[PDB]
Amino acid sequence: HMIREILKMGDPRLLEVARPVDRFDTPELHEIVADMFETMHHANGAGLAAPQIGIGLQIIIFGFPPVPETVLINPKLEYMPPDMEEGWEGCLSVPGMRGVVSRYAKVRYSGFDQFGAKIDRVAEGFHARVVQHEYDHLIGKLYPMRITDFTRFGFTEVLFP
Ligand SMILES: CCCCC[C@H](CC(=O)NO)C(=O)N[C@H](C(=O)N1CCC[C@H]1CO)C(C)C
Ligand SMILES: [Fe+2]
Repeated sequence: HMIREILKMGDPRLLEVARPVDRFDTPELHEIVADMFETMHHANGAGLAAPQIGIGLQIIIFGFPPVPETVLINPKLEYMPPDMEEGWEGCLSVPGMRGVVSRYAKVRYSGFDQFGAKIDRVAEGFHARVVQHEYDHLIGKLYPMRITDFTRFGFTEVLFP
């Protein structure tokens, strides 16, 4: 549909807590989802959250072990301790950088698609990492807030030439 501007870290809209979607299968919600996919694809992103395009709603999309192409609305996550994994992340809202972030190796997630149909899955590894990363956007968190080792945070061009 249309490519929307991705907000950058420092924008206070990225720090807010997103509100739930109350009505499903509306033209307005279908446009949002279409806008998010075009904006995501345009950036070669593996996920996107509505607050990143300035829409303060609990909507995430992802899909790039194939990660299934998914619209997840009003997500509920369950973290599965104690197995954590470190890995490199970047964010379309933190352009130019990468940092190592510890994530749960496995999570459960549920919610609804844009039609209101239920979604309910257990995810592992990169799939689970993407879901955690996008969920964080809905609660005001960007991945530098999760970093504990800032010697492993820097510019992509320097870390991975
Ligand atoms: C990895 C967990 C985060 C996934 C989502 C982000 C996109 C984003 O900002 N979503 O909110 C992404 O695709 N990031 C990519 C990313 O971090 N990648 C791409 C695959 C490997 C990894 C970098 O090591 C690039 C495009 C910056
Ligand atoms: Fe992000």
